[PDB]
Amino acid sequence: SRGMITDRSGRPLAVSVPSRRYYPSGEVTAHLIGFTNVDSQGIEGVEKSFDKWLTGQGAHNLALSIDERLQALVYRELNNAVAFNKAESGSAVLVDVNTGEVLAMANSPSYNPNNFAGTAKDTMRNRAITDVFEPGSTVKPMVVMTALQRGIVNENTVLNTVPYRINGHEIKDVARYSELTLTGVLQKSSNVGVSKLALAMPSSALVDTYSRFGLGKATNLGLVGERSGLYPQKQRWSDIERATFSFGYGLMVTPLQLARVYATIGSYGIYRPLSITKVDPPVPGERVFPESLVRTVVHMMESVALPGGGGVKAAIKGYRIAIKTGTAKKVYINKYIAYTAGVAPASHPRFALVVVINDPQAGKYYGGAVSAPVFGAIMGGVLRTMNIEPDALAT
Amino acid sequence: SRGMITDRSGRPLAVSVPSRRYYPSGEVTAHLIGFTNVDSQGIEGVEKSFDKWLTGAAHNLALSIDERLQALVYRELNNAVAFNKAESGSAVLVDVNTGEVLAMANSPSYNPNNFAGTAKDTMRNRAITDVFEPGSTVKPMVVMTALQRGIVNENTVLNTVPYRINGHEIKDVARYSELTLTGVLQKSSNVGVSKLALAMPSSALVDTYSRFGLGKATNLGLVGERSGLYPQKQRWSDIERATFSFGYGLMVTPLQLARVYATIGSYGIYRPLSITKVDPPVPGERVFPESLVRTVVHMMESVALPGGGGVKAAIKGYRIAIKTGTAKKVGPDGRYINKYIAYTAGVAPASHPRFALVVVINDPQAGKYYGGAVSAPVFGAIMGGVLRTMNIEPDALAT
Ligand SMILES: *C(=O)[C@@H](NC(=O)/C(=N\OC1(C(=O)O)CC1)c1csc(N)n1)C(C)(C)NOS(=O)(=O)O
Ligand SMILES: *C(=O)[C@@H](NC(=O)/C(=N\OC1(C(=O)O)CC1)c1csc(N)n1)C(C)(C)NOS(=O)(=O)O
Repeated sequence: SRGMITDRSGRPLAVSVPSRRYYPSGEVTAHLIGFTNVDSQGIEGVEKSFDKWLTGQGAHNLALSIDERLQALVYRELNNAVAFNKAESGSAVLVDVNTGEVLAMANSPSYNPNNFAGTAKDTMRNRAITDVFEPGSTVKPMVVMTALQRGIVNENTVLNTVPYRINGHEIKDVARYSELTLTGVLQKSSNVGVSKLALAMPSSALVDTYSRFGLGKATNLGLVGERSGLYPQKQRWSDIERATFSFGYGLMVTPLQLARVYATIGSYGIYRPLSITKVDPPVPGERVFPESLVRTVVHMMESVALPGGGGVKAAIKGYRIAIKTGTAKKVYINKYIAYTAGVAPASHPRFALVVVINDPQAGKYYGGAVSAPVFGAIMGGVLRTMNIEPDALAT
Repeated sequence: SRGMITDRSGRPLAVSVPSRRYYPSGEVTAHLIGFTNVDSQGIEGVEKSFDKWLTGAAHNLALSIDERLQALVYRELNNAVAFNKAESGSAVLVDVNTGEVLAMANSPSYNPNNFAGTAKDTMRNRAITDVFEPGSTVKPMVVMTALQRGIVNENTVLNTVPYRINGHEIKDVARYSELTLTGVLQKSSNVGVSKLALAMPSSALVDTYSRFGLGKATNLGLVGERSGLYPQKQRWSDIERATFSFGYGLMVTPLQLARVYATIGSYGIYRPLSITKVDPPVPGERVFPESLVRTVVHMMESVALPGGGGVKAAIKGYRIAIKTGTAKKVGPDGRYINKYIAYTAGVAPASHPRFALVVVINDPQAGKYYGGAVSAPVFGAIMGGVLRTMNIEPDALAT
């Protein structure tokens, strides 16, 4: 008599069979759904967080925000990229930018909850809500928004981007560019450009912006192990600290937290609470940042996926996409977190997606190289499955 | 440098990327497709079988597989193996009209994008390397043979009371004093089929099973493909003749069993199997009279209807003609052991079969083991998925 867990259209994701739980999508949705005791008590995932409701104490089924179609194609691309790259793990989160609904939440490696007794404990725990990594360059769109808002730069400002040092600390870019446009700063992911941008604003500037986009804040899905990251509450910020903050050092985020950042970008500055339950719209959320300013930086982000930008391998024929790649050293070692985060379609964003691939060991590790292809594969599938009409005008 | 392997509609299943081999369906199609070594040479599955073709131009290769069908087959099978705590499972789906293998899946699987140290025994393609005794899945051929020889007619009632011959007990799961010929299949009456077999020469059933391809090579060219264990005895004891009629004394691969049921589905037309896309007309050869097979296919519908052992395979809106099976496994000392193979084999839709499906679950250990309890729900979920995906018009008629 246990409540049946379904996706947002009623597709069964956990069901009692005459009694035993059966999970029809098995390892595709294992971390989110969780599993139960022999007492049919929930001990992981939604099975645990909604156990009282599942027991009927509060018909008592549960329709998640998940779309199983999207969950399956997300898992397929993610799991096989983690294998192909000999990575420790990967996480992918897709969010509806209008509603805050988690449309997909996948991790690799996964396990089969229909028979989990032998699975390694660490494999069982979800990584999209418990793993915390430094976000790296995925914060630079928030840097650019801040600098514009504070009028320290203008839409077409050209920045000098030659490298330099703060107190002996060398600030350099992947490739050397004398100068870059504001767009170019994002397009080439210029640590110099962002660092110079940060150095002309108080230390509080970026600390406010990142929080407004939800970094350092709880995700509030109510899932066990859910994690809020570490976020800097330093009273005084050092010049090196002030500069490395503009490209993802000194704070730590879960994949879910990052997905919410990009859902707030996608909505042009409306912060919406995440949900794992199907949401009946509208959801008002909070206007955390001016729409015109976010709108402008979203357009600048399209250059990341065009020739010349670092995430061009995420390009999808027919659709504008506004993305940002990242690469972060793990804690420092010669092992890396490969990031691609983005919204689509860029003309009117519907979906925010983050792809995080942890410790790729197949010879390649740069975000644009490792997870940008996966972003394009996933988001291309999402756009088709959701009948989104193409975005790119023939030229 | 290396051709692409695709499904029958061009979906990529093995692709070279700048280079390295990548498998977009990963573990879903692992056993069939196989993998390459470091120097991009195939060493398992299609990658090896077609290695020369794939690497003069490097040609792409369109399998008969439909990735949509492969995925839903693997989904049901893999979760059923896990749920049942089974050693393994195999599922094969064959196009009744062409012989094309539309899906071929096993569980447990592995990810060919990183086959690091997965057990050798997880990486072999059990659909073609596992041999099990087919048990009651052979029974439709017994009835066909008995009808052809005129020892029974379509409406004969058989005494199915339990009896012992030469010290061996012949008994049904449930006891029934008598059964129609349809009842014999509906209830899977060892008693009934044993009496049909004993009224015929030993060569009768040996010949029929062979005409449906048992004991014959499957000929896919895949590494490790097996042909089974098939009797070549001149002399048969009465007990051997009887147990042969409920599937003792021979061992088949899941693939071989699927060809049997494809041959049932075509109403007696035997067709070579194919894992490459075929240009559609495949005439095959008639091996048994159409009317007789048609008659037994209708009889087989009772297996999925109230009173039949495979009722849990029922699919709303579609007629299906199936046979369940449960066989004692032969242990490592050559004697039967307390472990089982759970079978369900069948064709759909029963009005005009298009698909043959076999589901084989090896050693379920979660409290159930009979084919009707273990494999039949899996057959139903898979085939219902197949019929919908292929846009088959419902055949069920409201009553
Ligand atoms: C943006 O992510 C930015 N990343 C960095 O500066 C970091 N590491 O880069 C190094 C690497 O070899 O990958 C160490 C040089 C970084 C920030 S926080 C953290 N824990 N590690 C660069 C590399 C400029 N662009 O990354 S990209 O994917 O946009 O190309
Ligand atoms: C048909 O498969 C028939 N099965 C048998 O006679 C066999 N074993 O039956 C036993 C069991 O496991 O229940 C051992 C008593 C058999 C044939 S060949 C082989 N190696 N083992 C029945 C009993 C009718 N199967 O039940 S069914 O409803 O699945 O058809």
